[PDB]
Amino acid sequence: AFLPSAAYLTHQQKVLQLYKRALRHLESRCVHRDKYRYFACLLRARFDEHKNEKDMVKATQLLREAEKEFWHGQHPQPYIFPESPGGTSYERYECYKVPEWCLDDWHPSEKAMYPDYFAKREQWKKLRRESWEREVKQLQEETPVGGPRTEALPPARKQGDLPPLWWHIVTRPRERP
Amino acid sequence: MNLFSSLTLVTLILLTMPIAAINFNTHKFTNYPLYVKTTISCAFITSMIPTMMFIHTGQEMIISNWHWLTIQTLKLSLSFKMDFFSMMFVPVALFVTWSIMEFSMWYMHSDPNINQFFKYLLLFLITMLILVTANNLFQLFIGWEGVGIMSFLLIGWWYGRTDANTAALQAILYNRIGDIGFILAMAWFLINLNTWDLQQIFMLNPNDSNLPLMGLILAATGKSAQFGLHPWLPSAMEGPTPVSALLHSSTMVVAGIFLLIRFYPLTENNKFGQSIMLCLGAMTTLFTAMCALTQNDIKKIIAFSTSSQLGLMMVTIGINQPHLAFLHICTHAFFKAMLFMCSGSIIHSLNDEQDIRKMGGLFKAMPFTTTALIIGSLALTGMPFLTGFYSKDLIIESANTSYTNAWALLMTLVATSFTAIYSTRIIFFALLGQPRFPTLININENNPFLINSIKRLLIGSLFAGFIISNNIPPMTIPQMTMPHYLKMTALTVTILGFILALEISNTTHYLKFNYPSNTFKFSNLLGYYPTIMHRLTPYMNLTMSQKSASSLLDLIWL
Amino acid sequence: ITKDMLPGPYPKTPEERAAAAKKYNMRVEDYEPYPDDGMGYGDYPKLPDRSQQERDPWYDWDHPDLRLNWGEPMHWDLDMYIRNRVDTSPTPVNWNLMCKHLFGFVAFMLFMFWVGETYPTYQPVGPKQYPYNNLYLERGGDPNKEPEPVVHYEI
Amino acid sequence: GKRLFIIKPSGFYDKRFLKLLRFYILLTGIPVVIGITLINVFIGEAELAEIPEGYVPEHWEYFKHPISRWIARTFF
Amino acid sequence: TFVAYLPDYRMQEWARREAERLVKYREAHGLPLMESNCFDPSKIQLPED
Amino acid sequence: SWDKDVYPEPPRRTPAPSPQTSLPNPITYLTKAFDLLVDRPVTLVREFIERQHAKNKYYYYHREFRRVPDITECHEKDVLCMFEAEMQWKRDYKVDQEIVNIIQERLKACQQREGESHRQNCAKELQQFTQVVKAYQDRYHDLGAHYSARKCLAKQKQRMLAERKATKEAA
Amino acid sequence: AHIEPRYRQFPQLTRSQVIQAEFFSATMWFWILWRFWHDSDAVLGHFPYPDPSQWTDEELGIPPD
Amino acid sequence: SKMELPDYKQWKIEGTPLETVQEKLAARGLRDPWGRNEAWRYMGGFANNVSFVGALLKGFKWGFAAFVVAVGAEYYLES
Amino acid sequence: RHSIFAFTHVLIPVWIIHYYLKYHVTTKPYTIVEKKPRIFPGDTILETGEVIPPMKEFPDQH
Amino acid sequence: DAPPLTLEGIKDRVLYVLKLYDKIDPEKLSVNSHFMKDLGLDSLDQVEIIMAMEDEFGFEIPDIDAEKLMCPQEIVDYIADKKDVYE
Amino acid sequence: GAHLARRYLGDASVEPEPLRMPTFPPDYGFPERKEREMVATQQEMNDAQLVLQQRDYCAHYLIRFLKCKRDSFPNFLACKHEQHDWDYCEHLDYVKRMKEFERERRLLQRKKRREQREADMA
Amino acid sequence: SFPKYEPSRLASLPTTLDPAEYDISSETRKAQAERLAIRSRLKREYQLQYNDPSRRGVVEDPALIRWTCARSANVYPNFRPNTKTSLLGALFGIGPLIFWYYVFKTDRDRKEKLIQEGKLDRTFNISY
Ligand SMILES: CCCCCCCCCCCCCCCCCC(=O)OC[C@H](COP(=O)([O-])OCC(O)COP(=O)([O-])OC[C@@H](COC(=O)CCCCCCCCCCCCCCCCC)OC(=O)CCCCCCCCCCCCCCCCC)OC(=O)CCCCCCCCCCCCCCCCC
Ligand SMILES: CCCCCCCCCCCCCCCCCC(=O)OC[C@H](COP(=O)([O-])OCC[N+](C)(C)C)OC(=O)CCCCCCCCCCCCCCCCC
Ligand SMILES: CCCCCCCCCCCCCCCCCC(=O)OC[C@H](COP(=O)(O)OCCN)OC(=O)CCCCCCCCCCCCCCCCC
Ligand SMILES: *C(=O)CCCCCCCCCCCCC
Repeated sequence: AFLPSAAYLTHQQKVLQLYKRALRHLESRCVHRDKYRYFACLLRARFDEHKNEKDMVKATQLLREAEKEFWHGQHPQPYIFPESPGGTSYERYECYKVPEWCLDDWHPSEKAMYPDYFAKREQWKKLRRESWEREVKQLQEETPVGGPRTEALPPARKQGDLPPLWWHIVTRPRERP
Repeated sequence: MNLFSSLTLVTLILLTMPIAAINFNTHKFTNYPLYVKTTISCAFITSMIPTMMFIHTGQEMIISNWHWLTIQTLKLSLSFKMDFFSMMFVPVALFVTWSIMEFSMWYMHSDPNINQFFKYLLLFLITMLILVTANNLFQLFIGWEGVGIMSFLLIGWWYGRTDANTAALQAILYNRIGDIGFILAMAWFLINLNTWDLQQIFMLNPNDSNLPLMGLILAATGKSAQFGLHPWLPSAMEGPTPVSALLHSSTMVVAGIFLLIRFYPLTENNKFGQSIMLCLGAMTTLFTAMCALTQNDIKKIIAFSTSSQLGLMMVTIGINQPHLAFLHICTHAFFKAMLFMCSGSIIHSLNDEQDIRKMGGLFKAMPFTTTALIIGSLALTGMPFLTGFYSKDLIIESANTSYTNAWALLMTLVATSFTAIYSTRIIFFALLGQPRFPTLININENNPFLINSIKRLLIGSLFAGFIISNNIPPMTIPQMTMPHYLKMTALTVTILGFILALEISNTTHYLKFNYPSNTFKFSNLLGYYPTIMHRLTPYMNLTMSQKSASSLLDLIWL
Repeated sequence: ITKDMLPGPYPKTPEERAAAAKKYNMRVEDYEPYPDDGMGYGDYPKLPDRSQQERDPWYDWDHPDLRLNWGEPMHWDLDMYIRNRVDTSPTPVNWNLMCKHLFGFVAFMLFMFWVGETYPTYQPVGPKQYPYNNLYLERGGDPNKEPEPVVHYEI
Repeated sequence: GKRLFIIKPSGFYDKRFLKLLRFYILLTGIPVVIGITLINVFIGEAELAEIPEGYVPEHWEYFKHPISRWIARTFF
Repeated sequence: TFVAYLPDYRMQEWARREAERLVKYREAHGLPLMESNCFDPSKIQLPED
Repeated sequence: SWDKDVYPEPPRRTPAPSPQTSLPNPITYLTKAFDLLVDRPVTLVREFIERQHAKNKYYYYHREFRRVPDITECHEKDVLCMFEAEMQWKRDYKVDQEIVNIIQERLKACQQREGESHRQNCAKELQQFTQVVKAYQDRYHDLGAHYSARKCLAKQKQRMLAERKATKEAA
Repeated sequence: AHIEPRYRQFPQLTRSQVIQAEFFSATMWFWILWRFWHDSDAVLGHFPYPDPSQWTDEELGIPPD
Repeated sequence: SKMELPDYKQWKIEGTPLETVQEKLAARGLRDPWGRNEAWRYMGGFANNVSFVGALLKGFKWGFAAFVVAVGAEYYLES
Repeated sequence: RHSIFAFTHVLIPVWIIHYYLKYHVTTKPYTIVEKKPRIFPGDTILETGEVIPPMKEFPDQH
Repeated sequence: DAPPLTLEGIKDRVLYVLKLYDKIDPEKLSVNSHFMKDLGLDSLDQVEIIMAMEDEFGFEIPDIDAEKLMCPQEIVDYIADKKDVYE
Repeated sequence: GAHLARRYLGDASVEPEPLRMPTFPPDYGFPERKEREMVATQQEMNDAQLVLQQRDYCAHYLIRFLKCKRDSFPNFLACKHEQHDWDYCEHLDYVKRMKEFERERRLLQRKKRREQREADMA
Repeated sequence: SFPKYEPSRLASLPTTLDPAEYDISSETRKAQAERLAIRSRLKREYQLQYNDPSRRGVVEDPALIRWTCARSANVYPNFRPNTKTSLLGALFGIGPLIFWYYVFKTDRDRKEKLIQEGKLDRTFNISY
């Protein structure tokens, strides 16, 4: 459907995701824990009844009317985790997630308030800038003709090098600033 | 005399002094939230003296102290009306706000913008006491738009979150649709009565006052979340908990009800306005209480609770009983602020968990929170001789015994039962039973800020109805003669609601899985009203705002 | 930016369609324009009108709030289908079924308030009786004229 | 212990602007307020009086406050 | 400071105080507070018919 | 103060303090505390300021406009005289506006001061307000934003034609 | 010393919060029973509601003709 | 810095509603694998929670006691 | 310096507002208009010295 | 409020959940025990284990990551990534 | 509440309509019926600033109660009997309204049985 | 059997209940792989400029520039006046103007006729 690595969903992935969404919407339907745990083993039995189905077209049809079953029996407001998308605390602290380059725009009177921090940030940036051209020339010889096929990136191969396209993943803001 | 007006103005100037303090800052503060809480405590103490010397003699006055403008026949002066409504609302609002800020010094302690939060909350308090003390329509429009904009700024407090900005713009939209009717009322009074002052409106006493009262009913619809312009009050739970506690339960959302209580000599001589208020209030108190039966977010459930109580306030205005409605405002503030504070104490204890389906077992884990939540729910439902008994039951004791729309009365009683249903639903899923929250227990409430802040509103929710209703003078005649099946109406309907919802709650322990009914899908998706109109009315605007407005006409043809 | 990445007129030949689909950075099979009725869309791709709320939230986005990538040809009404605005997401209840339930509920409540206004409930009492000629001087009667006598009697 | 650094933008230039704003407002705000206070206390508010017989007042003598009399005399 | 101490910008205050004269002149002499005609109806010649 | 005829205040009737219960009210103690802590220092500072007012006594005057000829006895298109007539008419327009504002202040203060008996006890102020609003409407309504003495004279002449025709059709 | 977070078990309670919660629950039921013992008419009824049919035709003035 | 976790050998689902759940699952040939994970919700200090009529009547015993004390105090004071 | 809050935030503003209302607001007409106090049968008027007579004797009901 | 997570704490809690699971014996369970190959579980059982992690720590793991977590060490490393432990 | 069913489900010909009644004379059936005495003077309730809804035939109890409420400050529980007197006399006024309603219903029954007797006889 | 979900303009069909999502054919593999390839290439072309330290500024997005140029510039030079454009520019162009024209003219003629017949309550109407 829409994924970074694969261009599709395998049938095994579709079965597992439908099982998970069915259990989550079921737990939304079935608030109490022993009651949900009873119906959860019942639903696990219903999913393991046709676990050993060899015919992929028949399993496709069974998965399709299982999606119809799940859509007919879904909860209108299922339990979303608070920091899950659709939750009450979701993306709440994104107004506190200042990007790191703004530290470069500080005045030197407040840069001198934290001397060890910026004295270490200088060699962090030094590390980034002497890693950049090596990881660019790493990516230019491994990428096939026509660009990269999948969005996944190779790791650091040599010893001493850093993995390519790493600075915004490493220096990302904390989830609770 | 010289004491009353002086301390009246001292209260408002004292509320404005920390705004000058936070604007004239150079240092980092020696606990500016404690400074604002101390200031609002002392402003409460200051406003107590004019209230006591009003209860002594009935002393009302007007302070038209500063001449501001004269548009040829309209002398707009800075004019403060100290009547019964201001003398009962200002100490209640300052007391509730003082408890909300001692709550917020615990709840909002992790926020690095805590000084901006207390600044915005004080700005809201200033605009609200501008609203409830204004003597002309213009200063009331100042306070009206002020509480609308501080509602925007306190819904969108976590401004990075898309849903908070969406709910804040939604609330601004519905409030400005109410402002259409408020400006309609100002336009009618300026053209036909040559005034925005309340005194000349009341002294001229017009007879063809259907159109300004329709404007005021549309204003109260936009402001008090009546039906048609309601869903922003459930959407506005995306802001922080003391925001929803102070503003959107007890203080801001009563301002449309306060606008209609303020204009009672026009409504008491217009039966059509009374009938429209009765029908709209009964529709809202049915619909929001029905939507509250099948929700799982606790802030949503208590917001539907406060909107159903606002619909009941609109009902008891619509039976020409405005002073009972205002007694219900002053009563409702205590236990509804306390219910939001206890719900948010559960939320902060359970690590930002708001969904009631992952709560439970909190009767002995959070004992003080459980005690105060039960007391707030019982004051909401109409337990005998709590604070919510001293107004709401009397509302039913005047809703039965009056020349009333019969279906509005029957929907009022269905709402009275539904209040008991969602109250014991909150107590069932959140306090009773066995735990459903995750495994790392960080449950704690032993801060004197939280405990004292819930404690003072607990003293309010126990004693304040008795104290106020024995300190207010009669302004109507209380209808006290009725048959015994009619006197025992509200209590029996409330207990029937408790019994029906206890049977509903004990059908959930059974090991059965039923398919969802159409009533459950209707009430859970909010009467289908925020699902359709929030999609359709923007769509039909914005395509029309692009295809024909921008592209076709104003880039090609014209 | 330069000209050969800017929009142009409606694609008529298939090679102009291929040049545009290379320009708009998408497949030629997915690339469909708005129909050339003269409404001025030009060669912009007719995206299938999906709101950005519908997208994968857990996907690593370039624009996380927009749920949008770099170089992706945006929707024409992308300002309209942001998550602060118009949504097209699937709902648990059908669209027409929602419209029918809402219209039936609202119109039936309006009709029941009209029925209750047609038939009002009251108390088995007479009218409220006030002294002094139905309080004539209190209700704004002039002191020179004298009204009819409004006299109430014991019972 | 384990104190964490909070990345934030530079609050130096905004606070510098607000300090300079308050300073350059108060620089002539405080002398003007002290001078208006000294005029209202010592020079004081004039008194309404009937126009005498034969005395034609100046145009600035028709106004109450001394700063209004100064403006109506000097500039207007 | 200049705008706050403008010498009766467009003679509003005078016009109140003048009104406080004229009402006092015509409350005491029994006159109506304002005539329905701005000018004297004796010095006006209407078109005859 | 002001003039008690143009701003009338009926004689105040306060009741005597009649203490029935033995519990002492807070209001007398707070009144004595306000009289000591607040009224006295403010009054002393005001006496200092008033002594400084007495150390330089100087006066201002109410400007008088002698009546110039009005628009009726000015020639047509003679701007030297009808300018004077227009200035006179505009000063009278603003003064009539402030007369209406004085009657409105009377009506609003009567309504608040009478409280709940405002409909019974403010019939005379409401009657004066109805008369002055009828007069101001007959004199200055519907002129437009480019109002002048000519517009007001033409409205007066149309009203006088209507009153003369109404007098004629009654006989 | 604060309340320690605990895992899969009942959290630590203070004596003070429990005695305050029991104290305000006792305050609620005390005030309810107190005002129910003294008023007893705001819930039940202040005055007798008379039966209209039990009134005689002489005090209401119904001459039988 | 260490939070000392309790034993995983004490969370046994006998005497719980998970006992009933495992019995009704084994009645049709099913077995419950996450029961001991759920076992902490139903034992210990969270076991034996009050009903709704018992949550309402918190403090009613001492409240009725102090009520009878105050009624006796006013009845022995009025004479 | 233990109760400087009640001096800076209350007492000096009560001084300012009392000076404002006593010498600038009430010295102007109809700015502070007050509802006249509620007169009952049996009251004594302080401005006059006149005792209001009581009501009529009650046709008692109980 | 909001206690800090440690790799000792995340490790001990994930192993504490998996030792309360009736298809994993508590004596063969290690920190590198693969679910399909070493403990002999199903992909259905693996989805139930990731959902038990979601029940344990109070957040959600998406499915593109839930389809690949195949040891307790990957679970501890993923929660270390999504919670920023050992500051 | 049964009279609502008598007027809606039954006939409105015999049930007295709420808006305009009495439709019968006050002396019809009453030999020498006396008026309703007002105890508080018009000027006395004028000075007491009572609400126009509250200036009914028993406002003198309300004047005594409000004088007690003013004079008993701050002891706001010291005038329960004056409120009881006012509430009891308002109750009696409501009873008199019920008596007027039952009078009107029984005279409409008299008219109904009169025309039925006339249709049976003549 | 079950109620089939009805798609709408504002209620789209889900990904799970669409049948063409369950295509297994190799041409769908080719289309999905080419979409993944274009998306991966554009992702790489973005985050080589994004993660570059030597760049300090705005990674310009020509799809965004192209979107704004379509929403502003391309409106007139691809216009053709035909039946559809002229009728839709006459419906929403001079329609509601005529509507509010006749509504406000009707109400003002009514109000003027009531004023010159002494009917409209213009008693306290002296501000205008
Ligand atoms: C203060 C400094 C602050 C810092 C400096 C910087 C300030 C900002 C820079 C501004 C620059 C200039 C800008 C242009 C403005 C120019 C001034 C001007 O036009 O003034 C206009 C206006 C007209 O004054 P005027 O024409 O000069 O004189 C009028 C008289 O005819 C003639 O006057 P008068 O003779 O009648 O009065 C003379 C007056 C002097 O005149 C003045 O003060 C006027 C000049 C002040 C202007 C200030 C404007 C600046 C902004 C002020 C507001 C914000 C301040 C900061 C924030 C505060 C908290 C919010 O004398 C006194 O003040 C002395 C009496 C003091 C009483 C208090 C103490 C009494 C007890 C003492 C006990 C101890 C001693 C005992 C022993 C004694 C022994 C002898 O003056 C004012 O408005 C003054 C300000 C105070 C007004 C009342 C405040 C309270 C009102 C409350 C109710 C209404 C609001 C309700 C709100 C509700 C909630 C939302
Ligand atoms: C710490 C701060 C306080 C100051 C400390 C230092 C000074 C000590 C205290 C004494 C102060 C000086 C003496 C008292 C002040 C002067 C009194 C006086 O007569 O002043 C002249 C006048 C009084 O008005 P007036 O009636 O005399 O004249 C009005 C002017 N004409 C006639 C031309 C229209 O001005 C003031 O008093 C100004 C202060 C007003 C206070 C409120 C301001 C609110 C601003 C809101 C803006 C928007 C309004 C919108 C709403 C409008 C209504 C709907
Ligand atoms: C007492 C009398 C009562 C009378 C009742 C009848 C009259 C009133 C009728 C109802 C009018 C209001 C309802 C219709 C508009 C509502 C728009 C709105 O609130 O949109 C909210 C929407 C987001 O909502 P939601 O889906 O909840 O978002 C959270 C998750 N996405 O947000 C968005 O989608 C953002 C959209 C931004 C642009 C909005 C475009 C539409 C503007 C509508 C203006 C309406 C003006 C009405 C004027 C009436 C004059 C008489
Ligand atoms: C006649 O029935 C008079 C009473 C008022 C109208 C009917 C109200 C019916 C509902 C209230 C009583 C409900 C008792 C359970």
